Formats: sequence, C-alpha cells, structure tokens
Amino acid sequence: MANYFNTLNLRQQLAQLGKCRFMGRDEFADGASYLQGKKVVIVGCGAQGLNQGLNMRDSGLDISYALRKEAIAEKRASWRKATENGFKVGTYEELIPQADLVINLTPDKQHSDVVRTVQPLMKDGAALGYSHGFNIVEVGEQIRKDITVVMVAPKCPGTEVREEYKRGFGVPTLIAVHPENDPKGEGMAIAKAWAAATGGHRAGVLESSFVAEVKSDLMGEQTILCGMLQAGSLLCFDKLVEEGTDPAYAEKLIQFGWETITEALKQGGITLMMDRLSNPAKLRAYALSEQLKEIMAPLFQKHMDDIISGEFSSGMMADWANDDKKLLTWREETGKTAFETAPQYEGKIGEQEYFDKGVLMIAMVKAGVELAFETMVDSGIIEESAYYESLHELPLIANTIARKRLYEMNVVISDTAEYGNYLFSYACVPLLKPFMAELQPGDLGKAIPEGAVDNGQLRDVNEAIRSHAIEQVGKKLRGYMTDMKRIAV
Amino acid sequence: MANYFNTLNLRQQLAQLGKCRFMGRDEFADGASYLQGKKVVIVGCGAQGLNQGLNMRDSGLDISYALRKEAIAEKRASWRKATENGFKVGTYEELIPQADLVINLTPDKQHSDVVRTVQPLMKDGAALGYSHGFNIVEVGEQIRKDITVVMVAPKCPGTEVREEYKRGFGVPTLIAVHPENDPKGEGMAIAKAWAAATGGHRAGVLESSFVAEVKSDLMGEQTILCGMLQAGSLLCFDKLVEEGTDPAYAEKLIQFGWETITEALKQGGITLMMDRLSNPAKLRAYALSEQLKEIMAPLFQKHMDDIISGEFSSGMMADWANDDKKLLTWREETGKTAFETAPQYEGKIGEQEYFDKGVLMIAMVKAGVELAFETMVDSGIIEESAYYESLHELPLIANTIARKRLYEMNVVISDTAEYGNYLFSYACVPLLKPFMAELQPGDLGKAIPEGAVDNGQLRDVNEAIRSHAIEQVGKKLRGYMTDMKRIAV
Amino acid sequence: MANYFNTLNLRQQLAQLGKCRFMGRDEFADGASYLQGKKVVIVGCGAQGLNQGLNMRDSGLDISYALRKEAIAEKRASWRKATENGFKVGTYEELIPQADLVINLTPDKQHSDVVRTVQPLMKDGAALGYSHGFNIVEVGEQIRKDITVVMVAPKCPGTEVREEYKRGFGVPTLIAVHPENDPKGEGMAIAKAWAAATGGHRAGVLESSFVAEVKSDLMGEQTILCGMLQAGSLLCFDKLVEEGTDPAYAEKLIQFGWETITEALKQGGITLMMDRLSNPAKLRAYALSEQLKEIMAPLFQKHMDDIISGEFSSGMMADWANDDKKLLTWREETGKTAFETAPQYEGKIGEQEYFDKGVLMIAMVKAGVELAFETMVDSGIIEESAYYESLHELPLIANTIARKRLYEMNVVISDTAEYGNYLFSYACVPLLKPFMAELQPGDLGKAIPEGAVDNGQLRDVNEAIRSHAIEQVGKKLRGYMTDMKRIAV
Amino acid sequence: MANYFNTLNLRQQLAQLGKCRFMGRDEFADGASYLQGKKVVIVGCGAQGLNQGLNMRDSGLDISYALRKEAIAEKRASWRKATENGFKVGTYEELIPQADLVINLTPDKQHSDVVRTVQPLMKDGAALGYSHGFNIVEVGEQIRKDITVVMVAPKCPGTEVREEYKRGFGVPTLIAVHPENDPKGEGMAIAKAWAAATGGHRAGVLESSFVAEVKSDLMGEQTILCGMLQAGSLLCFDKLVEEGTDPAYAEKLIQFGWETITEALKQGGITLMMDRLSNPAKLRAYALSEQLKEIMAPLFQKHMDDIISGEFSSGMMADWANDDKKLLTWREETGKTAFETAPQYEGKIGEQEYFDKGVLMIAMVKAGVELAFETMVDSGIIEESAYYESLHELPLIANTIARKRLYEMNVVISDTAEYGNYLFSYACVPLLKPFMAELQPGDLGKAIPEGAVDNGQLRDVNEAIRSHAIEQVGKKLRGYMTDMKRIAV
Ligand SMILES: NC(=O)C1=CN([C@@H]2O[C@H](COP(=O)(O)OP(=O)(O)OC[C@H]3O[C@@H](n4cnc5c(N)ncnc54)[C@H](OP(=O)(O)O)[C@@H]3O)[C@@H](O)[C@H]2O)C=CC1
Ligand SMILES: [Mg+2]
Ligand SMILES: [Mg+2]
Ligand SMILES: [Mg+2]
Ligand SMILES: [Mg+2]
Ligand SMILES: [Mg+2]
Ligand SMILES: [Mg+2]
Ligand SMILES: [Mg+2]
Ligand SMILES: [Mg+2]
Repeated sequence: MANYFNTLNLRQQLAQLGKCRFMGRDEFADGASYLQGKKVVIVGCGAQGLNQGLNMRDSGLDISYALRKEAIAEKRASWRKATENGFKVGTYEELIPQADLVINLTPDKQHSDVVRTVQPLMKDGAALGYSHGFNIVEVGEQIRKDITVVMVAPKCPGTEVREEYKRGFGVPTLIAVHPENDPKGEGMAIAKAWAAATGGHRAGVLESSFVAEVKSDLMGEQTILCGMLQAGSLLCFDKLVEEGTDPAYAEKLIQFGWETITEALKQGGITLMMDRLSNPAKLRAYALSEQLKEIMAPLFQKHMDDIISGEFSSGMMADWANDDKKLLTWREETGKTAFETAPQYEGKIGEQEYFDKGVLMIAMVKAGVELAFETMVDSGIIEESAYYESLHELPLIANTIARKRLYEMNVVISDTAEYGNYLFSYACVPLLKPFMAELQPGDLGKAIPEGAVDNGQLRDVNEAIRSHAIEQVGKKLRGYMTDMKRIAV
Repeated sequence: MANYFNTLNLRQQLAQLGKCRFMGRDEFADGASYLQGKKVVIVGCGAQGLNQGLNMRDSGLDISYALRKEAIAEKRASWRKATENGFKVGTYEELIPQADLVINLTPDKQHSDVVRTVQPLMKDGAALGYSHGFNIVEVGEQIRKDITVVMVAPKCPGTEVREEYKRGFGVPTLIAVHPENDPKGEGMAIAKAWAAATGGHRAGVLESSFVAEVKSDLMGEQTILCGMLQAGSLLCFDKLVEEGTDPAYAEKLIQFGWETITEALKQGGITLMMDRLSNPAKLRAYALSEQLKEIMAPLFQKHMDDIISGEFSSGMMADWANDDKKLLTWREETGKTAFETAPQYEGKIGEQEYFDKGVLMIAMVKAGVELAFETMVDSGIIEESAYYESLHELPLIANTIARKRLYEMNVVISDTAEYGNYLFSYACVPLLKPFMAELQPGDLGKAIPEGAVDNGQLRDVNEAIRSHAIEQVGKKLRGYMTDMKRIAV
Repeated sequence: MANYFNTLNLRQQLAQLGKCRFMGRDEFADGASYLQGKKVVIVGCGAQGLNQGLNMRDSGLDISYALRKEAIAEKRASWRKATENGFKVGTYEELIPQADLVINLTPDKQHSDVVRTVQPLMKDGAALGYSHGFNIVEVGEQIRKDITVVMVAPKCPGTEVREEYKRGFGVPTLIAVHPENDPKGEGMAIAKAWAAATGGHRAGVLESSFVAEVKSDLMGEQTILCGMLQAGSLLCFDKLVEEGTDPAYAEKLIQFGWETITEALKQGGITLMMDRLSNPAKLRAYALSEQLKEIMAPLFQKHMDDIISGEFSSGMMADWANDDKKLLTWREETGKTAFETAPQYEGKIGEQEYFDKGVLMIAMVKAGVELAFETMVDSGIIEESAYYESLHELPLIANTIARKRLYEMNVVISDTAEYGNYLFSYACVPLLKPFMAELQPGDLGKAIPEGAVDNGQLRDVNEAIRSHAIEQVGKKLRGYMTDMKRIAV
Repeated sequence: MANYFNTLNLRQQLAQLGKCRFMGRDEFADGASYLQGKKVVIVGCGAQGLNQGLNMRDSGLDISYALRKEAIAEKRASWRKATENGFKVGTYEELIPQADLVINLTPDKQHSDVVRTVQPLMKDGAALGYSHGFNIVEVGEQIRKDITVVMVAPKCPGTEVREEYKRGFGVPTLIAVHPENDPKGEGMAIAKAWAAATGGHRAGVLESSFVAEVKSDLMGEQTILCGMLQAGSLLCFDKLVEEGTDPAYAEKLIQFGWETITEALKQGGITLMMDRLSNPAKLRAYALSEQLKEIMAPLFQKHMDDIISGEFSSGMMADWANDDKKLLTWREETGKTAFETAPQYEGKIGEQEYFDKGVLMIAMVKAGVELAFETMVDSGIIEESAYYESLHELPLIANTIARKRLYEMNVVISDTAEYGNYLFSYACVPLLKPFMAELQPGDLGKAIPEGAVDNGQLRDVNEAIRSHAIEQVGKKLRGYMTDMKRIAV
C-alpha cells in the first residue's frame, strides 16, 4: 500500500496539485439528475452522513444507510438517527450489492477498514465516494479498477450543511475524480450531481483533485489552523502571566481573543482585521508579523515539505500502529499546560479590548496565515485551494477554542489534525522563545495609544496588507460567495 | 470675438473635452532637439517665464526675453531677473520678428492685449505658445492662420518646476495643439520639445487639448480648490465660534487644518486622509460627506454647466469690462469676515488634532473633491484631467491659506479663480446653513472617540472610499509619478 | 412641442447618450412579477403588438388590446388576430381607463395621434410604454406628469420575438425609463418586468435610455444599414454593367451578395467576413475600405451631426407635413434605377463567388459599419449601443434586399429609415463617382487570384481588422448571447 | 558529482523551474557599470566568446582571452581572431589569477574539464559566468563556495549578437544566479552588467534560473526543434516518394519547406503560418495537428519526464563515457537515409508552393510546437521560457536544414541536442507510420483547393489557433521586442 502521491513523477504531481477551478453556476444545469433513479448508499450515519443524506433526499435522491450489524443490534446513535428520520437502514450485505453510489462517510482514520470490507460487496461499475482524500492519496488505498472514485467535500460541518440547505442555500464545496478510477468517464457527472444534491452549487463549487485537497488541508491544519492557534495560545498566555497580568484575565483574553479577531477576518480578510486596530497599533502589528514570518518560514517550509514527501503521513501512521503513543503523550502534556488549567476571569472584556490587548495575536494570525498560503503556493498548490484551507477555516477553529480551549479544539478535529498540530506546536513554542523575550509594551496585554503616524508609512503598510495575494483571492472569493448568497435570497 | 467652444457642435466639443492621454517615455526620444538652433522668445519674465526659461536654456535652447520698453526703461523686476541670470533682453520690435517660438507667459487676464500686440511682429510660420488656454477657448482669440498655436502647461508653480529640473527630475505637464492653427502639422513636435526642455517628460506628460485644459481648470478652481476652501473656512470658523470654541483657537484650527489634512491627501489621496481618522470618526466623516454631496450636487452641476456653456466666462468678462465691480465688492466683503479678522492663537495644535477636530473639514474635502471630479467626468472630461485639476492641486491651495488666510489665497490665484471662488462661495455658504445647524458633537472641534465599530460597515466604507474613480486614477497616476522620480534621482 | 434632446444641456445630453449597460441575469430574479395582477393594455395589434402580447400572456400577464372603434367594426386584421388568439379586445374608452400599463405598439410616425388620444383616458399614476423612443426624443411629446414612461425595445422583428420565446429562449432587448416621467420611481421595475415577460432576459437586456436608443438607431439606419446598402447596390450594379458584365448576372450578384457576405458578418463580425476572402483579396478589400472611410467620413459625420442637432428629424417632419413629397419623389426615382428594373440571371452563383466577385461590396460593408460605429462613439454613444444599431442589424436588412431588392427594403423599414436612407444615398452615390471610376480588375465582378502575400503585411492587416473596437465589443457581445442561448438549451 | 536538480525537493525544484520574469528597462539604469574597472577574462574565443567580447569592449569593459598554451603555440583560429581584433591574449596562468569575472564560453560537453582546470587559478571572491546551465544543473559541477556563479544566455547565435549590437540594438537574453554560489549577494549585479554590456537590455532580458534554462532548452531541442524536424523530414520525404513524387523534387520540398513555413512562424507565430494557407487547407492542417498531438503526447511527456528526472542526461553521459557509441551509430544511420542521400532538384519551387504542398509539415510544426510548450508548462516551466526554447528558435534550426539537410543540423547543434534528437526521432518515426499510411490527397505534396468553408467552423478554428497559450504569449513577447527595436534604431 504505497503512498499514491509518491508513485507520481513531478509533472504528474503538479497536474493534480494545481487543480482548482471555481465552477460556473451554469455547469450545474442538470442538477442532481444524473443520480435520479439510482441507489445511493451512505456508509455510517454521523455528522456529514446524516446531513448530506437529508439534503440529498430532499433533492430527490434515493438514500439509504448501511451500518455494521452490531450498530443495528446495539441501536447506536447512527441507527436511531437514520430510522427516526425515516431513512431505509440495513447491513452492508443487504444494501451495498445493489448500490450505484456508495458514499464513505466514516472517520478518515477508519477508511482502510471500511473500504476493504465494502469493495468486495460492490457490483461491477458502481461508484465509491469520499468527502476527504487521505485514504486515496496518503494511504494509497487501491480501488478495484471497474469502480469510479469521486470526492465531494463540503467546507462546513454537517449541521451548517443541512441548515444552509433548508433555507434554500448551501455551503462551498470541492469536487474531484480520481484519475486511476474513472473507467466509464462518468466521474465528473456523478460528483457534480452529488454536489448539487447537497446544495453546494448554490454557494460555489471548486473543481479540484484528491491530491490538492489532501495536501492543502494537511498544511493548513498543521500550521495556521491548529498548530499556530495552540502555539500562540500557550506563548501568549505564558507571556501575559510572566509580565504580571492576572492569570484568570490572561486566560479569558486568550480563550476569546482568537474568536473575536478572526470574526473581522471572516468578514473582510487580514485587511479588516488589521483595520480594527488604531494606526500606531496597526503599524506595530504589521512589523511583528514580518518578524514572525521571517523566524517561522523554515518551520512552515519543513511542514509543507514533509507533507509533500509523504514523510508526514508515514510518520503519523507509524504512531497509529503503535497505539497513538505520541498523540496521547502530547495530548496529555497539552492538558497539563498553565493555559489549559488556568481559572477564567469573571468580569467583562469588551470587543475592542481583544483587538487592542491582542496586537501580537493579530500579528500571529497574519504571519501564520500568509506563511501557510505562500508555502502552499510555492509547492504547486493554487491560490484558491490555499485560501480555502487556511484563512477561510480560521474563524471556525477559533470558535472551538472559545467554547472549551485547546481541549475542545483537539477533540473536535481529526486525529490527523491533532497529531499535525502537536508536531508543529512543540517545535514552534521553543522556536519563538527569544522572540517572546524581546516583546515591547503594547505588543500584548495593553493597548497601543491611538495617535499620529507618518503618512507615507501608513499608506505603505495599508497597501502591503491589502495587496497580499491572499487578500486578493480572498476579496474575490468572498465576493463570489456573497453574490451567490444574495441570489438565493 | 466669439467664444471658441461655442462655435463647435457636440461631436466636436466631445473630441476636445475628452483629450487626455498619459504619454509614453519613448515619445520623447528626441527630447528638446526639435527646437535646437531655433529662436525662442518668452514674453514677460515672471514666475513661469523665468523658471521655464532657466530649464530650457539648461536643455540647450536659445532663450531670450521680450519686455515692454517701459519695463526695460524702469528696470522692472522682470528686466532685473532676466539680466541677473544672463539672458538676452529686448523690446518686442527687437526680438519678436525673428522668433521661431513666442511663448506668452503673462497673466491670463492680459492675454488679449499681449497677443494682439505681438502677432503683427511675428514672422511667417512662427509659433505661439501658451501655458493656459483661456485666451483661445473662452475669449475666442483669433490667431493668424500661418501661426502654429501650442500649449505647454506645467502642473506646479514656477519655483518648483525649476528645482525639480535641477534635481534631474521635473513636473507633470499638459500639452496641446490648437487644431485651427497647425498649418505645418508641426504643433505636436514643437509642444513636445518645449515640454521636454522644461523637464516634463522626466515626470509625466499628458496629451490633452486647449478646451479640456480650460474647462477642467475653471471647474476645479471654482468648486473644490478655492470656492470650497473659502466656503468651508467661513462655515467652519463661524460654527466653532457659535458653539463656544475660543475664537483665536478656532481661527488657527481653520487656518492650518486644510494644509494638514491635505498633506495626507497629497501622499495618498482621500483614502489616506480618511485612514488618519479613528474608525468611528471615519464612519462619521464618510456619512457627512455623502450628505454634503447630496446637498451640493445641484450647485456643482450649475458651475460646470455655466463653464461649459460660456455663461461663466462671459459673465465674468462683463465684470472685467465694468472695472471688476463684483470682484472687488466680493473681495471686500470677504475681508470683513469673522475668520479673516479673527485674532490668531499662537499656541500649539498637534498634527493629529487637526484631523480629529476637523472631521467636517475632512468630509468637505472628500465631498467637494469627488463631486467636482464626478461632475467633470459627466461632462465629457477624462478622469486624468479631472484628477489633475482637483485633488492634485488642493494641497498647494491649502498651503496659501496656512500662510495668510483667505486673503493670501485670493491674491495668489488669478482674477478668474478669485471671481470663480466668490461666485461659488457666496452661494454655497447660505446653502449649507441648515446643514451646519444640525451638526452633532464630534463633527467639528472635538475628537470622536476611537472604539469598536461594526465589521461589515467598516469594510464597506473602506471599500467605498478606495473604489471611487478619483481614488483609482489617483493611485495609478501617483504610481507612474513615483516610479519616474525613482529613475530620475 | 420642442425637440426634447435640444432642451438638454451638454452634460445632460451626454448622461443619456452614454447610457448602456448589459445587465446581469441576476437582475431579473423577480421575472414578470411586478406586473402580475395588473391590467396591461396594448394599443394596436400589429407585428410587435401581437407577438409581445402572446409572450406576455404566456408569462402570466393580463393582456388586452385596445383598438379604434372602426378597427373593430371593420374587422381589421388586428381585431381578427387578437380575437382568434383569444385575447380580450375593446375600445380605448372601455380598456384604457383601468390600465396599469398602456403599451403603444403603433407605427412611430403615428405616435403623436395615438398618445394624444390615449393620455386623457389614462388614470392617475398609470404607465405608458414605447418600443422606440422617437416620439419622446425627437417629437418631444409631453407626457402628463403623473404618468410613468418606459421603453422595452426588442432587437428583432415580432415573429422572431414570438418564435424564440416559444422555444424557451428570447431576443436581445433594450430598456429605458424617461427621467421626466418616473414620479413613483417604479420605471425600472415596470420595464424589467415587461422585458422579462417578453423573454428578453433570457437573451440579454441592455439598460439604456430613450435618447441613446433613438440617436443610435437613426445613425445606423441612415448610414450603414439602409443608406450604404442602397448607395452600394446602385454604384456596384452600375459599375458592373458599365464594365461589360451581363446585366442580369450583375443584378443577381448584387441582390444576393450583401446577404451572403453579411451571413459571415453575423457569425463572426468583420473578422470572419474578411477571412472568407483569399489573402491577396483580403489585402485589397482592406485597402479599399480604408480609402472609402477617408472619402465618406465627412458625410457620416454630417449625418451624425444633423441627427444630434435635431436638424435631421426637423427636416424630415417638415416633409411629413408636406405630404411626404420628398420621400415619394426619392422612392419613385429609386424604383426607376437600372438595378431596380434589371432582369435577374437564372443560373447558379456559388456562395464563394459572392465573396470573390464582391471584394468592393465587402470593403463597403467594413468601411460603412466602422465609420458608423466610430462616428457614434465620437458623439457620446457607448460601444454596445453603436454595435447593436449597426453591425448587429446588418444581416436582417441584407435579407430584405435578397428577398425583393431595394423596393423590399424601403417598404419593410419605417418612413423614418427610408427618408434617412434617401438623404444619405443621394449624397453618397455622387460622392463615390471618382472612386468608382478608378477601380482595378478584381475589385468587383472578378476574383482576385489567391496566392502569396508578404508575411508582415498579412499579419498587420489581420491585426488591424480584429483589433477594431467594433470587432472587440462584437466578439464579446456575441459571446454573451451565445452563452445565454446555450443555457436556454 | 550528483545531478543538482535531483538534490532538491519539489518545492525547491518548482521555485527554480518557474523563474522567468521579463525585466523592466529601468532595472538596467546602471548599464554595464558594475563591471567597469574590473578584469573580465573569457575562456575560449569561439562564436559566442568573440562576439560577446566585441560587444563588452565596445560597452567599455576590460576584456581579455584566456587560451590553452597549445592553442597559442599552434596559432589556432581562436588565437588568430582575438589578436586580429586587438584583444590581449594569454594562458590561464597569466590571466585567470587576477580575473574578477571568468566567462566560460567553451562547448558544453567540455565544461567539466574547463571548470576543473580554471577554478584553482581563480582568486578569492571571483565570479564564474556560463551561457548555458548544463554543467551546473545536470552534471552537478561543484563550484568553490567563495565563487559567485552567474549565467548570461543570449537567445541568438554570436554573429547576430554582434551585428544587432552594432545597430544600437541587441538580442533577447536570459540571466540567472546560482543560489548555491552567491556569497556576496552580487550575482544579479554581475549578471545584469554582463548582459547590458552585450546589449541584451536593448532588446529584452528575462530573469530566470540555471534550472529553468536547462530543462526547457533540453525539451525544446529534442522534441520540436530537432527531433520533430528530423522525424518530420524523413517521414515526409518517404511519403512523397512512396506516393509518386519525383525524388529530387521531394527532397527540395522538404529541404527548403521548413525554412519557408517557419519564416511566417517567425513573423507572426502559428497564427500567421496557418493564415498563409487557403481556408480549406487551414481547416485540414488544424485537424491533422490535433490528430498528431493526440498520437505524440505520450512521447513528448516521456521526454520531459526523463529530462526532469535526470534519466535523460545520465543516459546521455553514459554514452559520452562509452565513446559516443549510440550517437555515432544514430548519426551514421541518419546519413544512409533516403532523404539525406537523395538528389536535389535544381528547378523552381515558388514560395506559396511550400505552404500549399506542405500541409502536413505545417501541421507537424503546430502540433510539435504546442505539445512541447504544453508539456513544459505542465512541468512547472513558465510560458515565457517555454516560448523561447521552442517557437522562438525554430526558424533558425529550419535554416540549417535549408543549407545542408539533416547533416548540417546535426553538426551545427551540440552533441546534447543531436543525441536528444536521435533519441526522439527514432521513436517518433515508427510511432507515426500508421498515421502516414492514412493520409488523404492534399495532406502532403499537392495543394488543397481554396474554396468555401462553413462560417462557424472557420471562426472556431481561427479562434482555437490564436487563443492557444503559446500564441498569446508569443504575440506579447514579439510586441515588447518590436517596440524595443523601434526605440533602438
Ligand atoms: N418592426 C420591428 O422590427 C420593430 C419595431 N419596434 C417598434 O414597435 C412599434 C410598433 O411597430 P410595428 O409592430 O411594426 O407596428 P405595426 O405597423 O405592425 O402596427 C399596426 C397597428 O398599429 C395601429 N395603428 C396605426 N396607426 C394608428 C393610429 N393612427 N392610431 C391608432 N392605431 C394605429 C393599427 O391599427 P389598425 O388595426 O386599426 O389598422 C395596427 O393595429 C414601433 O414603434 C416600432 O418602432 C421595435 C423593435 C423592432
Ligand atoms: Mg481544511
Ligand atoms: Mg480537515
Ligand atoms: Mg487648475
Ligand atoms: Mg490655474
Ligand atoms: Mg436600429
Ligand atoms: Mg429602427
Ligand atoms: Mg534552446
Ligand atoms: Mg542550445
């Protein structure tokens, strides 16, 4: 079971790495029709499985859920959810053999066990679907030649997928067809119909590839999404305490800061997030970010490089086979950090206060997101892909920390993201120690007084921020999506 | 002699009004060589005359000054300056008859008397140069058919055209050829060489026309440049005083405020000027500006329309023929004004304070500048011309007020600009009275406190500011010009 | 009843002349809804009236036809067509008083008589609709203040309007709202709904103005569409005969040539039409076109100028009031020309033969269409407008000539177009006499031998053709429309 | 010494492969001044060496030639040429030790022996220049760390770089700095001054890299430039003969056909080359080209992949070490070929006849050029590089065949290009056998008659031709270069 990406030569790798194309609304004229009157069987009934299923049934598709025998006998939540929503439910043996499309909506770490049990039961020329590409790409799962393999990957959790669909809208979605498995050349038609049936074509669909989705997803989560938020949380909390800030106040500042500042990010990219600062604070935030980018570039590059080479996934899967020893160890250490155990301040912290007292947090967001984006683009990944696996997802991850700290983040995300996070975090914390030691008053925990700044410098900083390539694609893609949302009224 | 613009039909008017083309560097490969070995004679040795002459001689041209006999006999400053700097000086009869190029650098109000005295002395196929097109366009001066008529109009005062040249640089420059007077088709060759001899091709040269230059200049100066600064100065000082501001402090606020805020405008357009405010102050300046634009639009449109139709210049020239009765009456009334007679505070007003306490002033600049620009573009004038006759020139006019108040502005500018100012200002002041009566705290004379603002609103305001056509063309032009500067130095 | 365009000042004229905006498909989300449950009454039941009505009824609107009392009593075709299609039919008195939208679909020359009879019967706040703007713009018809005046103008004859609608598609359409008559500000909503109900939003809708539609329509028909085709037909037929070509063969060459060559024009603009020639023939066609453009420019300019000034329509309406004396005289002379009376060749003329024997015809098409376009754009009209009133309409007019010669063209088109045609034709024929006298072998009636040409010249000619502004907007607009058609499948 | 490209990971490879930036004129403001007062020593006085040296001395640089002692003693042409032209000439020991810049202008196959002999003589911090990057990239030559390593690669033969310079012009030029050897960060300064001293900045200079230059050069030469011309020459001559064409006439058709059709390619890209055909012939060349591309794509991709992986150059260098056994065997077999031994017709073949009777040849140029370009761009090479190593260079290679057939091409080009050619050609010939067997009349050796073609099809073919990425970038680059020429002359 060799890593699939590694069986490809440079030209072949680039061809897939660079696959990303925001699709025309027109391209989905046939809607879900191609799948009408065919048997669609979802494996598992979890977050994505139930919610994609609800949407697809509403779109006219025949959906049923294949569960393990013991899931049915034990009345697992999956079986209860499926049956209470009036779906047909059965065993692999009763449902897989007739299925035209088998949709694998189980946790990624489990995909080998699932695919290997399900394939032999699938009829000739049936299609196998994934919502994430790790199994095909990193594991190198071999799919029987006559089977068509496709991906439809919503960029939101299942509940949002269902909710947006109900209100006549939907969620941005990525699609792909695995070229080793498109024997009848119907991959795209199946994927487009599946995507349309979940409502994706209402919000924007990107034609991509298993390889691009996987490589960019891993880079984003390891560096900016989880790695940086964890490293940043520990560094900043420790620094605040070390400089005399009340621990409970420091813990709340950090717990809710990322969420507050990334909400400006969600609304208008790095540009708006920086704009919420006073002018002198913006200039300082910009400079801190530049120093951060310079210090962290080799680390971000190492991560992209290991992701590309297969060294990342190979190393992690060795931990999987050794009972997640390293994961569990790092998770335990994480749960013992001062920030994770700190008491939480009780009084109010005003919205602007998170910005003004979090100059360094803003700079860490900017530096990490730009570095992740640049390093991906430098590795053959297209801007749009890099954007969706970095800046786009940041606010949601910030939300989890707000809910229940690093603990909540690390249980909400996949084992792959968690492991990825620790690998980065435990390198990045030591790395930034000298840097943290030289912070200046105003950098963290105290507002930098608004006031006069040099006209030229202000102009140059504003221009440097908004002209960053991630701000340009961001402004464009958010523009598309806003337009789509408006149309759906 | 009839207004020249009015002898043209719509198509012909449009062809002229819309002439404006930023010229390529390579169009000046010949430099000043077309004028080498030729006799260039400048009439009147004043601000433009001496300084353009200095540059042209340094560029290898043969430059002499033709003065009136009494100017020589009385040793006027013009005669002093020319002979001091080692130029040949003579009477019209001595120098004009052999002139290949006669450059008229006397005040615009005097052009008819100058042109009608110099024409009969000019040899066959000579050329007549202007640096402003009022005499040709509005007066309708008729120029002997064998004479070629061209314009080279630096966009900066004489002292600056000299010092930039000495620095190996130059000043943005407009050129034009009057199509009724180009019998050899050599107008453009003459104009380009004259412009290059002054150093304009080192900065940027625009191919324009007598008509576009005049109509846009008149509109910029009477609305945004002088009218709005005069109307705004009076309105704001009176309102500061009315609401309890110490008069001497109010007068300093207004006297130096325009210069301080437009320094930002100079460096980075309306964008940078607004960026200097706190976020809540910015949102409020933007709103005030929109209200202002709505209220002033009919007045601005009236001024453009009267400029287009010739009603403005005919009305003004009737005043010329009536011993400037209206001009002088308006000038006197301006001198008895509260702002013009107020004591001046000698104490300190910090740079940021002019922005923070001048929210309404900033809104007036934005509104006036945008409105003038829009109204011009709606009248067949190209963006670049509209930009150069409004936003570009505003910082210099603000500097005059900083020096010696409205008195200084009205004596520094031409009688045409001054009359235009009053005509506008005396209508705009009463027009805005209800508006001033409804100002809220923070609008003028007191800072609006920095703080939180809605994310979306801030994003949208920032986008609306920088996406304005005057901001887009301004960012482009300042770009070209900044690039050229780096080459030259 | 003063010409409306002439009551406007330059800025006001340009604002309307330049109104042209291909609209977003999204802008028509409400479809015909705004008119649902309102009373729509069409006046007349002719070509546009019946076919727009059929479409609008199918779209859910309440359509009825108001006829003159005697049209009903005499059982005119209008009454028969309306009733056989099951429409409600009545007198002005019975239908107008309750109408929410009265749609004037009578011949333009008749509009004063119609509007003046219908207005007094229209309730307060009702809307009056036109499909052509001549009445409002040139005649200056005054519409009661409370009435909303809008235009919806399909760019195809009624039958095509109905036919394209039936097959789920439609026809490119122009809309406008007369600013003197939009008291409730509902003009655009009414016009958009009317346009959508006829199917226009399926093919492309342009937001324009009465003034732009009228001025560009008149220029197109007078010069390239009818004027040039008539002048060209007479010049070429006479030249062929004069040089020995069999008259019957010459008459067929000319009768069917325009149609054949403009079919390439319809498919791919001037670019494709020229591409159908051999290389040497293309180079010659290009050169002839350049000479033509130079000879004809003053004439095309005169026509645009008279159209703009109101001199065209004023002069024509003086003929109207003098019983169309000049029209009838020119029409009679036209019917006596050699081409109009020539016998028609019986044998076959191959498709390529029309191209190869019609080098001069191709050059006349190119020169006339480019000149009409350039002259319109020079007069404040937007490219898209100029395109739709010139190149776009050429093939249809070529078709009429093919059917039944100049006679057919001049009876198919409005009296306004016919008069316009003669005014141009009778100037253009004499004008081109010297030019026709110097034609070379191959220019007309004989193929120019295919073969070698200079590489550079060929490149330059190809580039000069396809880079013409009319070829750029053409390629773009045909691209939009093709896309729209594809979507409608 | 290991292949340098292979020591890099994907990200690092991509950074190099994708380096290509057309440089601004202003980047060369300093001209050659960075090298003034320095000692420049060229090793080997051959085609590039003498001619670059002539330009550099004229540009004010201090140029001397370092020859082997035996070259001086034996009075080789190199020694003759240098002393004839008045240059200092010495041994390595005399000139190298004080050299600031040692420019290696010996044949690429000899670079290892040259570099390893010259390095030990070079003083500390000296610079080593190449004009092709094979030694650094593929051989992996290791250069003393204190030595700066740069490349200046004119895109034209030496005689042309000399004569363009004399004309005040120059030749498009690639520059690069090897990142493993830039200890003072002065590489770019050295490279830019050397390029300017040769006159490259007068035409156009691209900032590229050793890696991009090598990989693209190798790919262009073995597929389109030499391989395709050799495979095409043999295939076409044999098919002409097989089908009854007189052999001597067939050999002239092929010998001079490539040069004649690529003259059009030189002047205006594939666009102009296709335009020279009749419409029906054009449609057929286009179709043949598409079929060819489909058939050859795996072969082209194989060549790129082997070039990327190092398999090509390692395979070739094993042949170098085996006394060029494969090269010589392929060379000999090429000489016994029917085309190479055919008699030559002395009679006339008209220019247009090479196009008309060479439809297949034109299709082969189109297909090969596009395929090579596409395959390179798919491999991380930028369009501009891909353009300059294929289409740009094709006319010159065609000229060699016109002179003395495949014999002349294979002796004029390097051993690397020749070996690359054979490796490709001997696979492509048998590959295309079934294709040649199914040719239709008109495909080769006889004109396809001009005539009518479907309008839409012609439009679409013309669009597909000119919209190809190689045509778009080609039109842009030839534009820049044409503009620069006009300035210089
Ligand atoms: N034709 C075209 O290609 C296009 C035309 N248009 C516009 O559409 C409008 C209608 O044109 P079209 O359909 O050709 O018109 P028609 O010639 O087909 O109109 C026929 C109808 O108009 C009625 N009519 C004529 N004169 C009067 C009058 N004096 N009073 C009352 N009714 C009268 C006739 O009444 P009755 O039945 O009693 O005889 C008849 O019912 C025009 O403004 C035209 O410019 C717009 C786009 C394309
Ligand atoms: Mg992700
Ligand atoms: Mg993920
Ligand atoms: Mg001015
Ligand atoms: Mg002025
Ligand atoms: Mg028309
Ligand atoms: Mg018409
Ligand atoms: Mg090459
Ligand atoms: Mg080479």
